[PDB]
Amino acid sequence: ATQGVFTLPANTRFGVTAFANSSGTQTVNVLVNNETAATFSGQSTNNAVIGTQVLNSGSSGKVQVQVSVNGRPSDLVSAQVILTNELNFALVGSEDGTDNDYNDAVVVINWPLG
Amino acid sequence: ATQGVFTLPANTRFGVTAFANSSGTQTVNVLVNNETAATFSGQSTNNAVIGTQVLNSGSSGKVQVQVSVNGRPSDLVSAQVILTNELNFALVGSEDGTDNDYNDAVVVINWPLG
Amino acid sequence: ATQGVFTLPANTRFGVTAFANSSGTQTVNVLVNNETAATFSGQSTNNAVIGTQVLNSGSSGKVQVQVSVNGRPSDLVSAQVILTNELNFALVGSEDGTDNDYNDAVVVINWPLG
Amino acid sequence: ATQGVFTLPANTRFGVTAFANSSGTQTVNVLVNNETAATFSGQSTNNAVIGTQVLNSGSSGKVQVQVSVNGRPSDLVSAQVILTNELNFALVGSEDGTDNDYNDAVVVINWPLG
Ligand SMILES: C[C@@H]1O[C@@H](NC(=O)c2ccccc2)[C@@H](O)[C@H](O)[C@@H]1O
Ligand SMILES: C[C@@H]1O[C@@H](NC(=O)c2ccccc2)[C@@H](O)[C@H](O)[C@@H]1O
Ligand SMILES: C[C@@H]1O[C@@H](NC(=O)c2ccccc2)[C@@H](O)[C@H](O)[C@@H]1O
Ligand SMILES: C[C@@H]1O[C@@H](NC(=O)c2ccccc2)[C@@H](O)[C@H](O)[C@@H]1O
Ligand SMILES: [Ca+2]
Ligand SMILES: [Ca+2]
Ligand SMILES: [Ca+2]
Ligand SMILES: [Ca+2]
Ligand SMILES: [Ca+2]
Ligand SMILES: [Ca+2]
Ligand SMILES: [Ca+2]
Ligand SMILES: [Ca+2]
Repeated sequence: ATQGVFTLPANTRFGVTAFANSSGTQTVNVLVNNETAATFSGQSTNNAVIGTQVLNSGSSGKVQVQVSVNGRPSDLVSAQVILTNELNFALVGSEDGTDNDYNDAVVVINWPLG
Repeated sequence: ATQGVFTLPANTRFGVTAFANSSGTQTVNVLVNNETAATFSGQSTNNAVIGTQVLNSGSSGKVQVQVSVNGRPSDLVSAQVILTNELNFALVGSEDGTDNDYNDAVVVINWPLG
Repeated sequence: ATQGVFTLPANTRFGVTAFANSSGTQTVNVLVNNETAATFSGQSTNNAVIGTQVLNSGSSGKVQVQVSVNGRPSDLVSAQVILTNELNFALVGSEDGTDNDYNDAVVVINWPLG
Repeated sequence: ATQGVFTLPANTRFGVTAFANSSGTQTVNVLVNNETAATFSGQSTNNAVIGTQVLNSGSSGKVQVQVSVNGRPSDLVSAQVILTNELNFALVGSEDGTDNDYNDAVVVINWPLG
């Protein structure tokens, strides 16, 4: 099944934050309006926050997360959770290696903001 | 129901990150084994990270999040999600006011690391 | 926080199923736009499916689950999860007692159908 | 990423319930101890329950859901959710066709029971 693609409410501000847990340099691209809107890169085995940004989901609401290591796409796993019918998280893990920890790049999207 | 309490695997490193979306200064306490191990304080209405730390779950694995504003405990909402039977998130929202957006402090716990 | 209240897409068919895990007879009420649409009841310590029904979310999309035992309201816990940006579950547990297993009545709402 | 595989606590009873939403007759296999422990079969486009059973997760705790239609394996999507640090759901959707509704067989695993 397709992973790393989320339909947000249209025209909504959201937070996106990426963490790294791998020997390899992680590249995270976040797409809105089907165009890259934020990019984060870095190597950490200590859960570094390789970047955090506020973005706008735009007229379609479509947000896509892509992860690669030196151009090689990582395998993604994702889901969305809603708490008290109001607070939304879109969650992504990614695997760059063989161990299947799926924490090599972790991405968390949250909305609403403010 | 009790919210903001999670049983992690024992003696495991985990990441904890807090975001703020409120006029009020948020104070996040992270307890391991019923003692405060990390505290984050900050103010933002734009999802700013007010703290990030790597902790160890210790012999019990018991991790608790508490949030206060101006010494008043916030109401919490929480859940844990596991992706591909490997990647764990414990998610907390909190409400310091009347709008029930539950984003006033948002806390993301993730494991494993490395 | 409020629990057991879900906003579904409007005018959508959804499934609702209830399971029992208690010495007490559970009564599960499912409200659509604040009116009882389904009522299930039974007594099992072995996960009996005490009712299952297909309902329509109608114009508001508001679905609420309430549980009573001993004519006393049970305490609820809930969340919504979305898989592959398409498959939705609204999950409810309830506690009628003191052991806080929150499985005394379990309710699962799923959509889309067909 | 692997889907439909869950690590439960060892030697623990769990419920498994399967629903159908497809023209195709669904075959749901639940493996424990890497051996088939239960098989459900049926057809519905109205979310009918095609099977419900209580199984034991065994010494490993490894539970695996597989779905097939006329001997062709369906593509799975899954996740686990924990509410109030006590109530666990393992959720599976499956796709046997081209519309990617992932509801053709839906499987809900819940524990603990009793
Ligand atoms: C330190 C190590 O770094 C990566 N592993 C590798 O890059 C790797 C690639 C190929 C073969 C073996 C290891 C990660 O996938 C792994 O989870 C771990 O964080
Ligand atoms: C900016 C504003 O800040 C807080 N609101 C208050 O401090 C507040 C003040 C007065 C009355 C009610 C609430 C938050 O709870 C609210 O979600 C919003 O983020
Ligand atoms: C079998 C038992 O049934 C209820 N418990 C009681 O009825 C109860 C009886 C006596 C004292 C306290 C509670 C449940 O809350 C409990 O989770 C368990 O399923
Ligand atoms: C009624 C219909 O039944 C199946 N569809 C098919 O059997 C199908 C498979 C391949 C091509 C066309 C149809 C399902 O995948 C679909 O979601 C819908 O529930
Ligand atoms: Ca890895
Ligand atoms: Ca890793
Ligand atoms: Ca608020
Ligand atoms: Ca707020
Ligand atoms: Ca109970
Ligand atoms: Ca019980
Ligand atoms: Ca289908
Ligand atoms: Ca279908």
